[PDB]
Amino acid sequence: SQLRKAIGEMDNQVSQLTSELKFIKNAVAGVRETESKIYLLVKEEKRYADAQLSCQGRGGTLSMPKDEAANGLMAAYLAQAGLARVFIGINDLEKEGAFVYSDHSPMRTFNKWRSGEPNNAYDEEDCVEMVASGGWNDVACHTTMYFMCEFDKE
Amino acid sequence: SQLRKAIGEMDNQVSQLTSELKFIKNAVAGVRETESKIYLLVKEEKRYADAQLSCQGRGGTLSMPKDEAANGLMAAYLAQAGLARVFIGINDLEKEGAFVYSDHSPMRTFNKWRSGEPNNAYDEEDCVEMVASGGWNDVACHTTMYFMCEFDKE
Amino acid sequence: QLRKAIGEMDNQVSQLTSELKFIKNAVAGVRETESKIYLLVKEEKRYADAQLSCQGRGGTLSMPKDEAANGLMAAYLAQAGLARVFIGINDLEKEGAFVYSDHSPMRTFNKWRSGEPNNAYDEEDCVEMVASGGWNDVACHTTMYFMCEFDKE
Ligand SMILES: [Ca+2]
Ligand SMILES: [Ca+2]
Ligand SMILES: [Ca+2]
Ligand SMILES: [Ca+2]
Ligand SMILES: [Ca+2]
Ligand SMILES: [Ca+2]
Ligand SMILES: [Ca+2]
Ligand SMILES: [Ca+2]
Ligand SMILES: [Ca+2]
Ligand SMILES: [Cl-]
Repeated sequence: SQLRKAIGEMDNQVSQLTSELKFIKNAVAGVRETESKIYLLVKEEKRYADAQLSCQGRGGTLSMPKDEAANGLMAAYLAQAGLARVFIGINDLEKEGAFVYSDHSPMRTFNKWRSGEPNNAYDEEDCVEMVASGGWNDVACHTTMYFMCEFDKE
Repeated sequence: SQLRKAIGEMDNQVSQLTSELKFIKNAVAGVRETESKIYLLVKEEKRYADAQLSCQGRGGTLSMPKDEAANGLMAAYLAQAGLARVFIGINDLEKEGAFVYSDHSPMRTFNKWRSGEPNNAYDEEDCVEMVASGGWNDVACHTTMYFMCEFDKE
Repeated sequence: QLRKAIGEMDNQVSQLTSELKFIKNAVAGVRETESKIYLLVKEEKRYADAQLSCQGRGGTLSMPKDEAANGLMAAYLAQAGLARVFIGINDLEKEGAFVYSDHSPMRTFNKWRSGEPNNAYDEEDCVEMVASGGWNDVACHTTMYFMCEFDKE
């Protein structure tokens, strides 16, 4: 009816917001999302401690590739941005050789360590980076680089 | 019934956009918001004149802490972002010692001047910075640093 | 009662539109005409990679086909403090015959800088825009920032 004219504009209005929001989310912010989690590449060079705080400030933590799918998405995300490396949510700060995720959940069978890694170079590497290939590498926590945050859609 | 379905689907859609828009504002853009104002930290080093112009171009002005609540929000904002200092919307450009806000409104009883400030060091300091503590300090206007914009929701 | 609910839904939608407007303009710093949206991507890439990146977001390298579009892009560049960016013009497949990223032919309107295009050393088949807004042909293997254009359709 006559309200449908006003309402009909609203179907278009709501539809328009959906399209533009998609644009902002994808084309502008360049964010990645699965069915349960959202991933965000933050292009600010920080050390591991500051990177984790930044992720927590946004309501998440450093990305935690616990399976093949998550790691692959993160790798593709890295590739398209033309980045060589980012911090991720893996470390062995609390006990050398004993790696855990940022949520303190234990490391498991799945991993993407590059050959020879983790090697704890110079006995000063307790944090983990992901390279464009998707592989993992332990590095010094005082190292400065970009990082990626993970958000649970809960 | 189909009309009830379409309406219910549009309702979920509107709810989804509300949630996604909220995520972008907080997790991605990292903006701070009260009931009347929005605050945006711009991480581009500029001089005071350019900072104000940039804020005006976005439809706002350099932040104006006119009460303790606003100053506290801005201070926490700086802290969480890991910044040491930012330009804010306070100056005494037109008359030495006569400080005004970016909207040309006069300085009042409330202030957060650090001890000894404003001191007009070397008679060359007519702009104002906020440090991580929340305190104010006058500095040279040709100084380059990050800045914070304020937007009126009406 | 139904008209009240409709009006209430209108306020919610208008509010969402307003907040979306704020993010798009005040934060992202995107530029927009009545038909197109422009986005400055600050990642140094070569022309082929820049174009691929633009299509990956659902658009293409900017195509200033009139004075208004070209002026907007220039102001965008000025505001971003950039000296140069890749844009959607080239003569890769045929020398001297420049086309836009949509394969549309070159026309009367242009913003070539004085003396351009010169095809310097026979290795310049792509186009950059400088801060003034002028165009200059350059080598496609050059690496620089670029600007993407999106159709509101
Ligand atoms: Ca160690
Ligand atoms: Ca170690
Ligand atoms: Ca290593
Ligand atoms: Ca003075
Ligand atoms: Ca002074
Ligand atoms: Ca001072
Ligand atoms: Ca050629
Ligand atoms: Ca040529
Ligand atoms: Ca040339
Ligand atoms: Cl370390």
